[PDB]
Amino acid sequence: YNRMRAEREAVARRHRSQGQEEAEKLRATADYEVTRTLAEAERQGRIMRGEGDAEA
Amino acid sequence: YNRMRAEREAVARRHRSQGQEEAEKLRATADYEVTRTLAEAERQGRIMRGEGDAEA
Amino acid sequence: VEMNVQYRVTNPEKYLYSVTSPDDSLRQATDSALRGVIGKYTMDRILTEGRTVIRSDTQRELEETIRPYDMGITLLDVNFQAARPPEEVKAAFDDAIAARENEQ
Amino acid sequence: QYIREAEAYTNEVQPRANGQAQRILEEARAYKAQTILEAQGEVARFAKLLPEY
Repeated sequence: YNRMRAEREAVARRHRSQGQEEAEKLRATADYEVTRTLAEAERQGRIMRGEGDAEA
Repeated sequence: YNRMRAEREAVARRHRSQGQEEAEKLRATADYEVTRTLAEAERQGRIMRGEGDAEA
Repeated sequence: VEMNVQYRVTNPEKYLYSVTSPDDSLRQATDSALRGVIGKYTMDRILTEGRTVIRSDTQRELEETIRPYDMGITLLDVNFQAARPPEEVKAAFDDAIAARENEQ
Repeated sequence: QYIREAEAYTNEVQPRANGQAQRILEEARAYKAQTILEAQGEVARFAKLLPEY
């Protein structure tokens, strides 16, 4: 009895493993996109500040 | 049951965030205008303080 | 999903000397017809168009299925007294539906 | 369920980043107007004091 139970419990665990794996794989790329979006605006702001300094 | 619940709460919080986005978007213009008008006022004040100092 | 039926007897002798205990046959075949209609359509569609698309089909299927039994009754119609498709366990789309107004 | 939750997290984390980006850009724009108006004020104030000297 215990043998059979352990076997199919292991099956269930491996399924849940692939699930969680794909979960973090997507979560990482989300944060990548966030950081790129912030960096672009940082560049733009630096440009504008430089223009103001030149005029002054 | 729980699967349904998860999908449904996900849609709800999606609408939450979608509104809050342009909600926060719109405040930047107001802050820009208030800063600009205060800067103009400061310019005029400096000009006429200079008048006073020169005559003194 | 829930519904309701109205029925009428034309030929009494078929109502007597045929399949016995009429309300048993009526109700206990209507359930099967209701399953037959409700099956094929998706959850959202059942939520939205519960009063047009499904009811005529349940009419046709129930009228068809009562035919071979050769009992004597003629259907008035079927109506939609109430609709409560979200299950009672988690009827908490009130948040999901109040979300749009809270967003606006 | 895990897959759906994960794929939902993207659209609930990214628009906030867009909002922050617009806030940053607007503040950057405001800085320029402030500094140029202040510079004009300072130059005009000094130009009148010099002939008093």
